[PDB]
Order: sequence, then structure tokens, then C-alpha cells
Amino acid sequence: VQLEPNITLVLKHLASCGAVVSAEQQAALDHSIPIKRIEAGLRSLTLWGRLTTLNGKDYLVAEGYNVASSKEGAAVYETKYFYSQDGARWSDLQPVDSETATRCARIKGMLSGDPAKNYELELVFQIPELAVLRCRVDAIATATSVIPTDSTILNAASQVVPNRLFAGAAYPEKLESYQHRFSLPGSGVTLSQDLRGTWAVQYDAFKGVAQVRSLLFPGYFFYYAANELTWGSLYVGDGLRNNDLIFML
Amino acid sequence: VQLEPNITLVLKHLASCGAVVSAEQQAALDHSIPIKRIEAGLRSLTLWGRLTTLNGKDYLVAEGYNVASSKEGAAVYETKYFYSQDGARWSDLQPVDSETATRCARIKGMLSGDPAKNYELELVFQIPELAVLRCRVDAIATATSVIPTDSTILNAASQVVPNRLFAGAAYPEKLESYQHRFSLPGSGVTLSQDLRGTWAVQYDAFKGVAQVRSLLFPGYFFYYAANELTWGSLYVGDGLRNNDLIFML
Amino acid sequence: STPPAANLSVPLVPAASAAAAAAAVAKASLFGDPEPVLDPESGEPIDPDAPNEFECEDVEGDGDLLDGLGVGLGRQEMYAAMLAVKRLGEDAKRGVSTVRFFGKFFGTQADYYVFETTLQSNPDMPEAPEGTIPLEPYGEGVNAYIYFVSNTLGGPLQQLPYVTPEQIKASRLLRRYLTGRLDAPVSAFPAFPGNEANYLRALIARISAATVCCPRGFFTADDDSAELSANDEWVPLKGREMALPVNWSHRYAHLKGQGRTVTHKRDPFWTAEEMEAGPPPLATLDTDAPLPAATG
Amino acid sequence: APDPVLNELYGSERPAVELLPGVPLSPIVNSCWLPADAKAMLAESWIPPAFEAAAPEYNELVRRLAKTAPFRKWNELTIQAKQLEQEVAGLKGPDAEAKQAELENVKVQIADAEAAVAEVKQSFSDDPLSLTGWMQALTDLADGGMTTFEVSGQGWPYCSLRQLFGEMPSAAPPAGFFDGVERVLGTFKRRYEKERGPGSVQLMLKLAPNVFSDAWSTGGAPAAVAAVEAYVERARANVFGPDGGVTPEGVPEPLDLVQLVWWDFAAADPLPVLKALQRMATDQLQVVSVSEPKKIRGIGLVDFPADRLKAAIQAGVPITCVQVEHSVLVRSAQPVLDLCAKYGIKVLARGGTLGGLLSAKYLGAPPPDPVRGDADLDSVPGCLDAVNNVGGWARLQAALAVIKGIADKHGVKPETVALRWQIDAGCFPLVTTRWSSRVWRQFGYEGWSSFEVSGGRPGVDGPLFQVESFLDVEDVRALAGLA
Amino acid sequence: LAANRSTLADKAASTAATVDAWAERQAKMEAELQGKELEAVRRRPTFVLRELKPAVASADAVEAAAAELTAQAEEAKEVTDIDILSYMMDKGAITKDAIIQALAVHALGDKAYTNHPA
Repeated sequence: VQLEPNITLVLKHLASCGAVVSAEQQAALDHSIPIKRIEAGLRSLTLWGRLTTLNGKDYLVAEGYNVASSKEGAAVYETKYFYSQDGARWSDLQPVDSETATRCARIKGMLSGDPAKNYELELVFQIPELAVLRCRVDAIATATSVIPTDSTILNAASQVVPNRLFAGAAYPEKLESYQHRFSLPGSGVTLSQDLRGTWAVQYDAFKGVAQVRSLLFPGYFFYYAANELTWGSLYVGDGLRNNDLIFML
Repeated sequence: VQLEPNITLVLKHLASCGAVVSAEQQAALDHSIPIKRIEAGLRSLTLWGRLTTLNGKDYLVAEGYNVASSKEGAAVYETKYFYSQDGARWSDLQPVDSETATRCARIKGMLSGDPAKNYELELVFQIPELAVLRCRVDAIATATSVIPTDSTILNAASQVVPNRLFAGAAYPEKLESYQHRFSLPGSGVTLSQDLRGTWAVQYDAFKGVAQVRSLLFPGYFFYYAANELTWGSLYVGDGLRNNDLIFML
Repeated sequence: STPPAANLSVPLVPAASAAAAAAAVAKASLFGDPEPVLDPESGEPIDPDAPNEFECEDVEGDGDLLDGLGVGLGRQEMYAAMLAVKRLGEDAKRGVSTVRFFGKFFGTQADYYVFETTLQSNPDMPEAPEGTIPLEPYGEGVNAYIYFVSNTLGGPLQQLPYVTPEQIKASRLLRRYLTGRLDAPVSAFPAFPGNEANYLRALIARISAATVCCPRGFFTADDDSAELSANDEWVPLKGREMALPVNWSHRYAHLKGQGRTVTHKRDPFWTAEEMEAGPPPLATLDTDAPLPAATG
Repeated sequence: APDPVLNELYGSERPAVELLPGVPLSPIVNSCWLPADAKAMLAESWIPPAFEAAAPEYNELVRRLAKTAPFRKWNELTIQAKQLEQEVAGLKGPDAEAKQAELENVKVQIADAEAAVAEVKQSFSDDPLSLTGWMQALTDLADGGMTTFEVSGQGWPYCSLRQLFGEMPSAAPPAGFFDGVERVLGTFKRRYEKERGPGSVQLMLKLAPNVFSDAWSTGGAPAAVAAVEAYVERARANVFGPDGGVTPEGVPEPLDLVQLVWWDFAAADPLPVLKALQRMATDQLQVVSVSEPKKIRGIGLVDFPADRLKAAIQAGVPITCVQVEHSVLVRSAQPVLDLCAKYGIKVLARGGTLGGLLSAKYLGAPPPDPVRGDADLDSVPGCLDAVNNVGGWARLQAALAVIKGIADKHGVKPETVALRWQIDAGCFPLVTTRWSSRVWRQFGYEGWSSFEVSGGRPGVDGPLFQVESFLDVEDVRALAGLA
Repeated sequence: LAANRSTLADKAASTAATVDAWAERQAKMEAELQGKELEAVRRRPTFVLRELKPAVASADAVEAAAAELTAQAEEAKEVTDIDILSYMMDKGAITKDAIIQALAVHALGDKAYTNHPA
């Protein structure tokens, strides 16, 4: 029934999972989220996550879309990404061309702090750290971005809009109740159609709060409260991928 | 949009207005409101306020209701009240008689913390403290209970239910945007058909948040956040209305 | 056009949520004072238990520090952690003397809350069999503390057994997600000698020996023993000086590669495992082993 | 041969059944919800011109006394005395002397019977708990034909959760939920068995171990067996007083049945407690010579899923009955019915009327409200949950209209139709008793509290206790369509 | 939409009327129950005096007691069956235990020996 996830309810429901932000950064966010939302002409802007660096100066990353339309069977959102070392001032994350988008997936290890860092890869190729961060955010968003099913609907002119009459998802424990963001409302694609053991759901029947954690990307959490229909998600931790999933499970 | 007011949102938006709760009580409410909600059949149960006492054990009062009907040209919410000295255990707050409430009205100053006290009035009369507390709480509840206008709507079987297609109150810095819950949704009676100087409204247009303070009862506060479309009200202080209001304006 | 998810008719609470209700009641009981309960068959009140006299640390204070740093659990969970520590230390059946909150381990079905406590009467440790590395008795380097683990704050509280060098050596070979329950096979190969609880205890041992620190100069190391006496002349550093890793030191003894804090040499030649010499007791975090270099 | 009680009362040819080889079972089972606390109920006392026509002595006792075995024996002995006097006056011969000896024998029998009658009449007045409202309610219920009872009450989730899942202090006695109900039912059982019949009234208990407690989790299997043994001992102390718990021969008299209700299966499996209760239900032979005599005559289970019931069968546990929720509008557990039909174990059906919500009222009424409160139902929030599971108040209104039409077709209350539907599916009904001028309201009857209107008749109707159903094929089709 | 508002109001009024009708029917039933109970209480003394089948008091004895009561009344108010019975038990001719025994024998119904042919 909600139209945009709160930044306070997300931090409250995901505090236990370690998805927390500093109090000073929380106040700075509360002040400087609308400023960037108006400076960029975006109708929706929410905090996407927080990535750890070799310094204490983690990257806070917020995403925001202005239009969201159906295109070749994919719900394409025209997202813009912004980063900030502190909660006050935001900078932009320019998209990455395919050559460097493939030369950035081979660079591993947790990032440094200064976004003006050049990695050198193999003749030597110089790649900016902001490109690597953009690649990691794109990979996590492709693999993970999760919303409850039927929470979006298709109107005339083929635009995906929130379902104002969404009554909630029965059986919140089941993974079938949740879907990726880029799945069309008509298609019956959910997280069940992913790999069998890559999503863990723990549901408290009493308080009516379900919690979905990504095991392929260990730092992605998504909560869904059903008594009042409120769902949110956050990624906290480094952006690296968990390759050896078969051994761990 | 919202189904029920969120306690953390209420405490976050009313922090400036001085309506605050202690850390232990906050956590205890978080863990104990659902338990009392499910022990009864109440679809809704939320914190109503915090009355100050003399020993130091403040009275936390919560109210709940199941269904909201319309009867004799008004919205009649059948409510049930609970009180506590600590956030853990909730006890019933018994309703009082009529003459007992008339006698209630003559006790002034903050009531003491112990719920076993007795006040002496005049042929002598013995008035329990819980009766006084319930009298004050029902007086404040009857006087001031704000919801944004047309945030509810009738339906089949004539029950006042939330309006899931609520567009948002237009011009929310004015009292025509808010109304008492008892007022029926269709009717044009709003927060402007009462006395001219017993309500104050502050508005932040950039953040889009409105704060409505009651001047008849200087402890009643209300917020309406337009961007999130979330509203909520709280009371902090002793249940005394300032009769010497005119000299104050 | 009726939307897909028009309406649903569910009961107020699912009929299969008794466990969640019990956990919620247990966590709510942490607050306030226990109201006296009158006995059945009569009106006489049942006298409460006489509490135990224990020792602990400031949990609201370090909750505030961790909230200011933006790490750890929320401030609404550190208060419940304080109350759970108080309940554990207050129990008479299991007599503790000091309590401390270790942390929280995630899992695929539940999570583990861990408290490290010393007891007033250590239990019995079976003697090490022949041909194996001798076990460290209670109070020594690896078994100084006894750990308690629960699923939800409050509620039941099991005691993890001791840890043997075999378990520590076997834990360094495997890499698992914790299923969340305490009776679960960790691995078939590499073989692990025990169920989930033994793996959790070995992980706790390694983490505690690796990542439990105190500000530099706070303690003084015993000249010939391995004890730390509080330094009376310690002058605190202020502000961001406690962000540099050179100003911290390891509060617990280094865990050798053998599976013990101190190597056990056979009596005559020795292998290189037995000649494993470690660092000074109060070892600075600056002089630590860096992670291997990555591709970038 | 049919049940003599049900023969005279309802002209029913139904033969009596036996839950176990020793204990019988009534066609309908009474779940007993106390209206108030046991303390406020065990303290009630019936003891308050030269003639009071409204005095309880001339009104309640004359009815409660004629129903006792000594008085019936006295009347029968008087009848035989008058008869044999008639024949001995007629005969006047050598056989008249033997017949006069028979008359003297029946005279001394009359003497001792009258002494017992005076004894029981005195026993009426020297105890306060007898002749109260609730005691008379259960006495009338048992005399109606439903002699079996079941301890129950407000339960998860509509009750105090600190009294279920809370940690008691160490000094507390080992008393669990549904405690005072056992004491009240035991008091009623002892009073009724003193008045009439040695074992007339049965009683089926309920064991609800708090598997989430610290002691249960940290203890293990020895803790579980110790806990169940302690519960059995306390239940024996409740049903039978400290005196009389053992038979005069020295062998303890066992309980009738213990119902195990499990809260969570992924937390702790019920195998140890089931094995312990089985061992308490069996007597350990030594050579032959009985040792460790049985304390429980049987074991039943509550609301176990079909797979768990099958797993309990596969472990040798002699399960004798299972109670599930299966009404004319709720059919969520069909597999359990088939499994019990295959393995030949009785099944009990709680619900049926959705808590009195299929009554004459609510036909066009708005939904009941918890805060305002309804008193004709037993649990308002439970009734709303039943309504939501059915689908809503509109669907319930349609179903109730259909049921009311079916009822008016024959001339029965709208609830006997649901109860007969339950009986037709094989399961035994489970109806909640009603209190305090609402007696017999669970069967639909109204204004049945006073003797002036009842006339001593039970507040039930014959078609419910009948071997042949009164539901025609169209009615069966409609009720099946209700779903 | 105007007609929809009117119909909704009518439906709500109909449900309220149904609730009120049920309440008043219950009240009427309770009142009739009280009337029956009061009538039975009023009737009882005559019943226990002159219509019990196991005769507590012989007709001659009760009529003699009534005649004596009338004589003592005229020397001084009208005789009443309750007054006759109370005076009779104060005289001691009829005890409470005999009343209880005869009433139980009658309440036995067809099983009573009096209803038995012999």
C-alpha cells in the first residue's frame, strides 16, 4: 500500500542484521535527501546501500528513478545512482561502457576510500575506482533487487506504477511471495525461479515481519512487514560476490 | 496510505515538540504492544500518550479498537484503553460513570504515581486515582483527535475504513486539511469549525511536514508528512487543559 | 479493471506461530520487575528466587559507542542485550561471576547470541586420550571462559562444551554457513569431530583469540606469567587517536597453529609445529598479518 | 442392545460405544470452559412466615435427591415389598412362610436403604459446593446423556501468553495451564459418583508442556519424562483427593485418558514424552506378576498433522483418539480423518458451530466486536478468526441462511444440523458448555434455565443422537456445496 | 450516486433494526420467564398442601387446622394456604423432612411407587 520505502523504517527493521548507519550520517541523510531529490528532478530517491572501504569513509549509495516502463519484456527503470562519503554532499555515478564493464569484474578486494583511485590491470589498463563501484552496484542490483509480487501494475502507455490496492502477500514465509523488480507484473517469475539455495527467509509469525537475506550476496537484506504493508531493502558490506556457494551449503 | 500509525515515526517527527519517551520504555513498547494487541482481538492498538506523575512512574496509556462504524451521523470508534508504569505489562483502564467524571473534573495538579491512592472530595466522596486518569484521558481524546481530511471513507455495510486511494491533503498548512476522527468523511466539518484560536499549525514545505499543536490542551501534537503520506498524534503531559487560554493568546 | 491482489482474508495471527509467541514473551519479560504470582490451590504468594551476585559491564554505554560508530546492533537491541545479561547473571541455578556479550552470529534459519562468562565452579573435563594433543583445562588460554548461546534474546540458554585442538584444527579447513540450530552436521569432508555446537565453539575461540582488543597501555603483562594487571598510571588518549590500529593491543593470548595458546612439546627432534613461537602477550594490532594481495 | 439412557430419553437405538476396553464414551463430548476462576468458583456456597416456598431446600434438593441411586433403590424395594405382600396374602400356605421370610429380608433391605437415603440427604446440606449453579449445570448435562468431559479454556492465542510461555519461579509447584479446570471437574466427578454410580462420569484431561521453557530445553529427555511423571502425579492428586486415590486392594486406579497437545514440532519432537506416557499406560510384567501398575488408561493427541500422527503410529505408541477442527464450513483436515478411519482410532471434532456463531441470531447482524464484547459466544476473537478463515461475514451469512433453511425444513435448531453433519462424517462432536442462565445455549435452546419451562427435559433434541441421519440427499448436497 | 447513498443508509438501518428486534425479543422472553417463575412460587403452597399424591397431611387434618385458624382469625385478615401450612408446621404435625420426602417421591414421576399399580 506504500508508495516509497522509508529511510527510518528500513534502518529500524534492519538494525539487527547490522544494516545500520552512524547517527550523524543519519541526521545528515534526513536533511540532504530531499535537497538532492529536488536538485536532480527525481520523483523517487531512496538510500540503496552502504559499501565498506579500506578507510572508515564508507560509500553511501542512493538510487532514484524518474520513469519506469516496460521494454522488451523487462521492467526497465531509468535509475540514477549517487554516492557520498558523508551524508551531507552527494556526487553522481556515471554509467560504465561494456569494455570497462568487463574489465572491472576481475578486480577484487574491498575498495579504498578516495574515489580518485586508479587500478592497474593486465600492456597495462588504468581503470577508475568509481567505475568499479558502479560495476559492483549494477551487479548487486541485477542479482538482488527484490519487491513483493503484485506490488506493481501496468497502466496505459505501458508504465509500471505502484498497485494502490495491493492487499499484501499471503504466505510471506514462501519465496514465491517475492519477485525481482525487473519482472513484469503479468509474468509469474519470482525468487523461486532462481537457484534453489541462494535466498534465506526467516519469518516471525507473531510480529508479522518477514526477512529475506541473500546468500549469493551476503550483505543484502530485505524486510517486509505485513500487518502494515511496508517493505524495504538495504545492502551493507563490501560488494564482492560469493562464488563457492555449493560448498558452504 | 498507511494502515496504522507507526510509533517510531511519531517519536521521530514529534521530537522537536518535546513529546519524547525514555529508551527503556521505547524498547519495551516495541516488544510489548503486539503482545497486548494479539491477546485481545484488536486489529489496531497504539500508544496514546504519557501522563506525568509525582513519584516518577509516568503513566503510559495506549488505546485500541477493532472496527470503525458510522452511527447517528458520526464515526463511533469503540475504543479500549490500557495503562502501565513500565512498558512491559499492560493493565486495563476501566471506564468511569458520569457523576464520577464530574467529580473527576475537580481534581487538579498532577496525580501521584501510585494507582492505589484515593482523593477526598465533598458528605464526603472517595475517588480512586485510576478513575481520575481515565476521566482526563477521555476528556483529551474527545477534545482533540486529528486525522487528515478524507483520509478515511465509508464502504458497504457502512464502516469507516481507510481510503487506500487517498490523494493527499491539498494545502496542508491550513486547518481545512485536518479533521476530528469522529467527524464523518463525507461531511465538511473539519478542524476550522471549532474555536478560532485553539489550534496552531507549522509547516515545512521543502520537507513537506506539518505539525498541528493543540492550545486548549498544550500537550497534544500531530504530524502529517505529505511525501510519505503518514500521519500521527501523541500526548505528553498531565491531563489538564489551560482554562486561562484567552489571556495567553 | 480489478487489480490482481484485491483482498485477502487471514486470521489475526497464524495458528502456527507458538514459537514466535514464546520468543516474544521471553523477550518482553526482560523489562520491569517480575510481578508476584499467587500459588494455585491457595492465595499465598510464591516467594521469588534470591538473586545471584555477579559482575558485568556497561551495556548501554557501549551500545551508545557502537551506535555512534554506526556498527553493531541497534540501540534498541543493546538494551535487550543488557537485560539478557542481567537475567543470565541473576540466575541461581547456573552460577556465574562475570558476564560479557560476545556478539551475534547470523544463520540461514536462526541466529546465535553468545555470552562469555566465568563460573563459580567449573564443570569436569574428561582427560585427553592417549596419542592426542592434551586439552587445556578450564581457566587456561583456550578454555578461560565458558560460553552460553541462545537463539533469541532471553529465552532458553544452552552452554557450549569445551573446545579441543582437534576441533580448532579441523575448523580451519572448512567454510560453512551456520544452519542456526545446534544439532547439525558441519561437514563430511574435511571430517569435523562434532555437531554444529562444536563448530560454533571453535569459531568463537578463533575469533576471540584474533579480534578482542584493549587500548594500548591499559594493562601490564606479567613478567614471567601470562597475566595482565591493570595499569594504574594509564593516561587515556582522546578523540581519533583510538582509530589508529597502533593504539590497540590483543587482550587474549595468540592461538597457535597447533590448536592451543601454548604448544605442547613431547619429551625427547621436535617438529616445526611444536617450535611455533608467537608474539609478545600484549601484541599491537599494527604488527598483524595482512591479508593476501588481490588482483587489483 | 441400545444405551438405556438414550433409549428412554430420546427413543434412540444407538448402542453404547467404548473409547477404551474399560471406559465408555458419550455421543457428544462437553468441552468445559469455566465462566470464572476456580478460586471464585470453589468458594461459592448454596447455603443462604414459617414456610418459604422459594427456599432452595424444597426446590433444588427434591430434584437432586430423587436422581440418586439410594432413593431409586428405596422406591424399588417398596414396590417389591407391596407386591410380595400381595402374593403372600393371596397364597396362605406352606410357601407363605418362605415368602414372609422374603418380606422380612426386603424389610431389612428397606431399613438400610432408608438409612442411606437419610445419610445422603444430610450429605446434601453439609457441603457448600454442591447445589451451586455450575454443579447443577454439569449434573443436568451428565443426566442429559453427555457424560464425557474435556478440560479446555481460553487458549493460544486468545489468553495471557505469560501464563503459557512464561518462566515460573523455582519455588512454584509443577502446575500448568488448564489447572483449576481439573480441580473443578474432579470436585464434580467425586460429588456425582458419591450421589449415584461408581464410575458414571468420565473425564479426559489435557497435557500442554511448555516446550519453550528453559528447563525443558536445557534438560533433555530425562527432564521430559520427569515433567510428564510430575504432571501425571498432580493430575491424580486433582481428579482424586489425597484420600481415595488408590483402590482398597492397593493397586492405584488409573486416569481415563491424557491428551497431548504439542506446540511446535521443529523445536522438539514428541517421541520422548509419548514413550514415557506409553510406559505409564502399560504395566510392566515381571514373571506372571504385575509390577508398576498402569496410571493412565489411554493416550490421545490434539491437532497433530497427518504426517506427525503417522510418525507416532510408526513408533509403537498406542494412540486411541485425536481431536481436530472439522466443521460444516471448515474442512482443513481431511487427511487425518482418512488416516484415523484406516487405523481405526476415534476422532473428535472441535468447532461445528464456530463457537455458537451458527445460532438463530447473527442472521443479518453485524460482526461481533471484541472491545464491546459478546456473551452468547465463548471467544469473540476466535469467532472472528473463524469468520476470516471462512472468507468473510457475507459468506458466513449465506451459509447460515442455507443452514437455517435446512433446519426449518425439518423443525430443528440451526445448530443441530451442523452437529449432525459432524456426526455423519464419523467424528465425535465437541461442544462448549454454557453457564449462568445460558445453559443449553450451545445446542440452540433458549430460556431453558428454570425448571418451570424445561420440566426436567434436556436442552437437546432427539435427531442429534440418532443412528439414522435426518439429512436428505438435497441437504447433503447443499452442505457439501457450502465448503 | 445519490441513489447509492440512500440505499446504503437504508441497508444500515435495516441491520440496526434487526439487532434491536433480537434484543427486544430476548427481553420479552426473559419477562415471560419471570412471570412463570413468580406464578409457580405463588402456587407452590397450595400444591404441597392439597395436591401431592403422597399425602403429607390428611384432608381431615388440614381442614380442621384451617377451621381452627379461621376461628382464631374471627376472634381478632383472611386465611391463606401459606398461613395454614405455616401454622400447621408450627403445630408440629408436619415436618420439613416429610415435605422433602413426599416431593422427591412425586418428582420421581412415573417411576414412583404411587404411580405403580400397587
